[PDB]
Amino acid sequence: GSTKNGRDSNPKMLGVKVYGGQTVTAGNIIVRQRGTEFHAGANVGMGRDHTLFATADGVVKFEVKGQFGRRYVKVET
Amino acid sequence: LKARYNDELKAKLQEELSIKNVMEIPRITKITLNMGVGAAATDKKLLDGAVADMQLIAGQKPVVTLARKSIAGFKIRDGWPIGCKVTLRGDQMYEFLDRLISIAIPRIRDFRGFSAKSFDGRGNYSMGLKEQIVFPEIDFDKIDRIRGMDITITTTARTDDEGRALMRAFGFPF
Amino acid sequence: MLQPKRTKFRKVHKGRNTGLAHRGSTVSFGSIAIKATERGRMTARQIEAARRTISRRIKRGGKIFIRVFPDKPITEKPLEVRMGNGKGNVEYWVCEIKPGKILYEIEGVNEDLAREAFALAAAKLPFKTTIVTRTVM
Amino acid sequence: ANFVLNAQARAEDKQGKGASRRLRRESLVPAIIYGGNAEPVAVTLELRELVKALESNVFFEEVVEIKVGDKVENVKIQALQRHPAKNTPMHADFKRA
Amino acid sequence: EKKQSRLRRAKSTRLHIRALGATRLCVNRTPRHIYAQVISADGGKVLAQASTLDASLRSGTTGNIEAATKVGALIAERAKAAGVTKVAFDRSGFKYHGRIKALADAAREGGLEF
RNA sequence: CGGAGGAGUACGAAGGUGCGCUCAGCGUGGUCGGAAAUCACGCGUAGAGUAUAAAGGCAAAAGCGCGCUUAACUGCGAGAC
RNA sequence: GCUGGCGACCAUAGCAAGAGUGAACCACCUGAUCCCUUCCCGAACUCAGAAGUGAAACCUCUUAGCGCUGAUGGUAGUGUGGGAUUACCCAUGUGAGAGUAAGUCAUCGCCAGCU
Repeated sequence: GSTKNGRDSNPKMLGVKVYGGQTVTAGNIIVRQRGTEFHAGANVGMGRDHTLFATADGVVKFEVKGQFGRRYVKVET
Repeated sequence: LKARYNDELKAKLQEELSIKNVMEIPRITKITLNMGVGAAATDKKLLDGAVADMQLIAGQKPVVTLARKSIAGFKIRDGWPIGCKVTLRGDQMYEFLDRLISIAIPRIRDFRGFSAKSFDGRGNYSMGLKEQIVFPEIDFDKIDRIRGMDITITTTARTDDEGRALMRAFGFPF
Repeated sequence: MLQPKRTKFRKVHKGRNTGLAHRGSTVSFGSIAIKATERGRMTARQIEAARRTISRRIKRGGKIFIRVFPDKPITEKPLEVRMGNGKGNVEYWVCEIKPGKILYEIEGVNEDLAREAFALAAAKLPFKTTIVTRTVM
Repeated sequence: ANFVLNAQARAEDKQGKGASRRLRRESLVPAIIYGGNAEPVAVTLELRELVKALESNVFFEEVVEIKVGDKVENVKIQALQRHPAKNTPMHADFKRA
Repeated sequence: EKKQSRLRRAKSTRLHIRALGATRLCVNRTPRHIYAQVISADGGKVLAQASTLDASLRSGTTGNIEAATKVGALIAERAKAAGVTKVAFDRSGFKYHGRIKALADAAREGGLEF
């Protein structure tokens, strides 16, 4: 006979692009994510596809905050 | 009832139940009269007649009740109304109660039919009235099929004994 | 023949059997237990044969507790078939046995009869066995 | 009174996976004593003595005396770890009584 | 609870003002009194305050539109004294109606732009 | 030619904005309505929902409703994947 | 010392059980004239005053009944070199999860008011 499987989708290259302690410029993308695994803090904007980008020049920092305990990424000038 | 309650009913009820604070006297908060027009989709005008008749009995414009979800056994689904309700508080409810105790009891075929039991246990009383007659409106002419109704009286009574005492003070037949 | 009533997936990966059995090595539902000392695979028919031998020889004078359940399907290609063209079909179910895993417990029978019955049962298993008893600590 | 286990001193160089395996090869069992009014003490015991004590049922309920040099600690057996297959004792936890 | 519902209603506006990082003009209303406070973007400093509990307006009713207008004028004066010119209004979950509109209009007349 | 599922659409509102609201599940009484039809209170808790397969998400809800509307614009575009 | 608002963290901070305050604040409470509100209801939103109370609710004090935090030691795993091949042993570096002893009724800033 034959098999009904044998299909897959092309890769999407998701994940973190700039790690904590690094330097960024305004407009640099920091996180590529399907959902909001990370949220935006100061000087970080969110795109329509949930991408996180930097709106200011500085140093990236990750943190855990809030009652929900969700993770935030921000830029320090 | 109107004033008679405020002037003496809480007074005697306090003297009888022995509650320390003047805020603990049970008070009748609201009464809601509701009914579902089952299988309304079949005809689609019994609901329109029912809203008119229940507006006649109670002087408040009603709100038609929509369902959520759909049941395979029944014909009902979310998007179309299936019942109607109206809630009375303050002057409207107190005059509704006065007209009820005044004329509804004589018209009902069986006196004392209401039962001390069936209380919800939280101080609220549910009653079912059969047929739209036993109320002040036009006669059987110019009015559609006979319809029942449910009346729920929600009060502030903490316990069933307090609620029963409040009904006894009010004058409910049973 | 024990087999799961329902399953999410019909076919599973082969995997690898390693490590020891730190869980399930303690007698907890009876007095005297038979425990494996090496690793391997135990089939449903082997489980049934061992249980039947033990029950017959103890003459249903006590209670047997079975602590192995086959929940891993195994597939084989039918025969006369070349390599490729998808995975094979399920033919039987097995359970992974790690050293230290308890297989059967007996409660309510005397030590001599229980041990002798376990000796009969061991002749049907594909791996070495040993006998243990309840202990305080 | 009933049980006086003779223990040694188990130090930092003797702690760790490699040291523990070496000790068990030399037929010794690492053990820990933890209780109030003092910090935990790591010691080593003899497998034959531990096995002999474990057989008795009163060993679990009675108080035991652990002797390390001049010091004597009155404790009770709190936990025991056994090899899953061979069943040999491997580690012991004692609580000061 | 009514207080919980109002706080839930006000949370979105408070978070948006926090994100925009602008000076905040908060107002609280009770059956007897109305209060206004000006707070910096960081949220740890209070630049100015006004209320009906002050000596000037205590003798009055303190819970009406006239008191709200007086409080608005006073808070605007204190904002001018402190040097704050641009603020973001925060209705704090109350409907922008009645005494709160009166206070906002009084502050706008005083000179705060919002 | 390994193991499992979906796609070749839909929507002038199912878009935008201001405002407002949280699901579902059970325990008690009530009409021809009962396992399951509408309605009151109380308990525990997100298992509801998100046009569609699954994954990652969703309280300032991204879930739900109302009024007004066309940013479902034109010229571009630092910077980055 | 007590109350209200705005902030920093989100259980060592919560749930549950017991107890207390209104002189000031807070809440309930009166009425539906005026502004405004109900897919019907001043029930909620909103306005005018204060008749009464701390009943409900907010706030504050005790605990360990839950929940939560949580060692030491050992065990599993693992990079490099060597040995062996049912997946393990040695040297060196590293080191959980679960469980145990133990701990837990939080804490810190800005503004206004009262005896």
